[PDB]
Amino acid sequence: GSMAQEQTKRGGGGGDD
Amino acid sequence: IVFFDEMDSIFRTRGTGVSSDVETTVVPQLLSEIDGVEGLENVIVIGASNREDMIDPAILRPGRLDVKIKIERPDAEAAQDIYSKYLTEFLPVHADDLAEFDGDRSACIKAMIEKVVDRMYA
Repeated sequence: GSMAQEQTKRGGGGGDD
Repeated sequence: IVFFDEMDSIFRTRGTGVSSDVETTVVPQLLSEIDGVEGLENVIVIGASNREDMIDPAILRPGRLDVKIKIERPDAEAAQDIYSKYLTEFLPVHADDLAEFDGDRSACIKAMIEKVVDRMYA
């Protein structure tokens, strides 16, 4: 019986032009 | 004007709440935005609450929530005005009910409001 708050973990992403 | 509807449970009573602990971070931010090191000039904060005791004391002190307006349950005198705010002279009025007032709709409505108030506050 408790509430949680989320911390995100960014994932790598790369594009060309 | 920034209107915080349902201010009674707004962000917490600080240091309370078993299920949620977001208060310790949300309340200080609001407390620092208003009457902080740099203060607002022409911004009015208005809050509506049903439980005054459930708002954190640090925000209720003067300088953040200055004017405290209390609304009370209406008495007979206020009830008459409240009824007059709805029972306007434009409603379809029964002819038999206007018979004893000779068509004076306003006086008939006033007497009906008086009778209703007397019945309700008997």
